[PDB]
Amino acid sequence: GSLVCVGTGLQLAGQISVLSRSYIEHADIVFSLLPDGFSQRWLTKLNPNVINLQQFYAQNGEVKNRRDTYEQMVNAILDAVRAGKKTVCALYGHPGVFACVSHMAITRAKAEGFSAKMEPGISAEACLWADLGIDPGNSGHQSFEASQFMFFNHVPDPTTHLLLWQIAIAGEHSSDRLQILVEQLNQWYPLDHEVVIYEAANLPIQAPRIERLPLANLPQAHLMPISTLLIPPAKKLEYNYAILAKLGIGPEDLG
Amino acid sequence: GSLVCVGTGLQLAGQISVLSRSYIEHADIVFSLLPDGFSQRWLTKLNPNVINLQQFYAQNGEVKNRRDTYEQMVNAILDAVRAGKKTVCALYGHPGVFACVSHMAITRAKAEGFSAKMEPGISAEACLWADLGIDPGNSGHQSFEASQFMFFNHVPDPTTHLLLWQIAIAGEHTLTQFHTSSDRLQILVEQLNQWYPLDHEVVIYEAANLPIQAPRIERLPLANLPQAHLMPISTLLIPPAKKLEYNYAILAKLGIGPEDLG
Amino acid sequence: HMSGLSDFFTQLGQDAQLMEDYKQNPEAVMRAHGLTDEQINAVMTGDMEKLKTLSGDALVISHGNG
Amino acid sequence: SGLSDFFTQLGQDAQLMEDYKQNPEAVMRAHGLTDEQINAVMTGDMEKLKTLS
Ligand SMILES: Nc1ncnc2c1ncn2[C@@H]1O[C@H](CSCC[C@H](N)C(=O)O)[C@@H](O)[C@H]1O
Repeated sequence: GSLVCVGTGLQLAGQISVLSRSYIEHADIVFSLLPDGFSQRWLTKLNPNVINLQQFYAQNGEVKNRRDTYEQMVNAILDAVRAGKKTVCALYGHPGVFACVSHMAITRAKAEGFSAKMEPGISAEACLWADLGIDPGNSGHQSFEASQFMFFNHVPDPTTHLLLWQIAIAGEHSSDRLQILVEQLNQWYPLDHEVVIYEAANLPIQAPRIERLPLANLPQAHLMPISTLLIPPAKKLEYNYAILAKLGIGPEDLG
Repeated sequence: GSLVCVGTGLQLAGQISVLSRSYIEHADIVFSLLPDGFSQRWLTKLNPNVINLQQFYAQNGEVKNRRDTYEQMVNAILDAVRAGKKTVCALYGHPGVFACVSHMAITRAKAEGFSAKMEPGISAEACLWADLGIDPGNSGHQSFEASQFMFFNHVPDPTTHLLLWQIAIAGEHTLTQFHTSSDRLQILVEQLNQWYPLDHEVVIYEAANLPIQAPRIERLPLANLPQAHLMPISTLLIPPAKKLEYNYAILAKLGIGPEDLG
Repeated sequence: HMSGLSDFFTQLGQDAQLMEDYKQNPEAVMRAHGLTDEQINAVMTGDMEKLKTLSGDALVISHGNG
Repeated sequence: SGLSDFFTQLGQDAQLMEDYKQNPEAVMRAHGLTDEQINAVMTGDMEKLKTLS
């Protein structure tokens, strides 16, 4: 058997790649880790042989560790592959982005000598660029998981568009934690620096959340799991006179 | 008149979104910028009324500032919109990732009171994560245009993944050529060597454009970059050079210590 | 043949069933879609430039000067 | 299904999207959404939607 992990993108039905959809259609068995019921209903109609891995999560208010549950999910996927089934895993967004189970399953499938691959899909970040009309290449781009940004030393380049993901759980090992994030960011960004809270739309009738507000107000904003923080540049680009010199040119030579 | 900008991804046929494909099919006219002739054919069978934006690039020998090329592309798109055509601009990859033509056209259409929007697509970066087995969400990641990295003051975080786009024209200041030189690349190496050792392993990545093609994943020491064979389509991945460092200041505020990081 | 090549690559790019069949038996699948000997050789050697010849035939859309 | 089927069609079909954006209420009713559902969409109340189908 074999394994292919695909993503659905963010938008229902419409944002999945043509090939990725085809993979689901023609699969012997599909393991789904989809967020909502519209997504689930849609998948079931592509292929009736669907196993919802969400079932492996805690049920009836039982206690269950993430790492144990991921292991069960992965083991369930691999069992299908071992049995000889053309197995497809359908994840949300891009299947290798904020997704340990895909990576783990593919890793384990390879190690056991099975064919296994990841198909790219449209991530929340891809949606952000389109919705806000921003090119990451315009002044550069940096993305961090918000908690990682707080726990470890990651000095941003303030000429870039800075993205902080999973802002809703920033600093979890609350307005208190977000206030700490504000003070951190205030090293490089003024408190009245306009930032944007972004949430990609998941339904075609649904507008994306694009809330502009001063940095200082972030602690008092309502956040969801999908919320992301965009921090636009605080400084214009400035010439690297040293490197230009080495190149034997000046700012005037830039076409 | 209206404008929708869509991407087609990197792979032939299969990497376009279902909705994006629909947009192309229903369009009055499509302006395209695609990787190759197979893609062009595929597009034409989707919608035969295609204007190839390739034509606006400098022809053999001609000296042309790409600012002009992009300006003429945008203008061509807007002429369709202004004439009352339901216009689709179909760009390879993601129409708004290291691509100005779409953002420009949308901005202009809006300014003139037309309906305009961009649909996200699969970028070379999305492909890179998949092919290399990296989760960029958890690890973090950074992107810069190589030339912009050289000409302007950018400071990378050497603890997280660093992508340099358009490495094949790194340092080409005129915007009239479509390749750089070993000596330009050498200067980039020297610049990078502030943070990255000369023997640091880097990766020249090229996503496959055809389904029978393997991606290029060439691992080499950074010092060797100036001798490498680069394509316009090449991207440079520079993995972390330094190990993560504790944000003691912020940890203390959260009331936790390095020991608690789990 | 030139058209047939293009049509094969197009189907292969979009069709998961054909894709999985291809990966199992590349040559056999290619022959069953009417590809010639030298088309198949070019695929197997990974000679992309030959393929473009057999079908019969600048990608920067950004700058960094500001 | 209904709401699901509609949302599925809308999200995949550019022509339906076109029709939708010109007259959302009419297109939604044409596809058998209820006054409550239609209202949830036009108000942007994603929560109430979840609790409808
Ligand atoms: N197949 C591919 N593999 C790797 N990088 C690629 C690529 N195609 C484009 N790129 C990157 O993109 C640059 C061209 S700019 C076009 C970007 C395109 N819209 C996208 O979303 O990918 C190249 O110089 C390279 O840095």
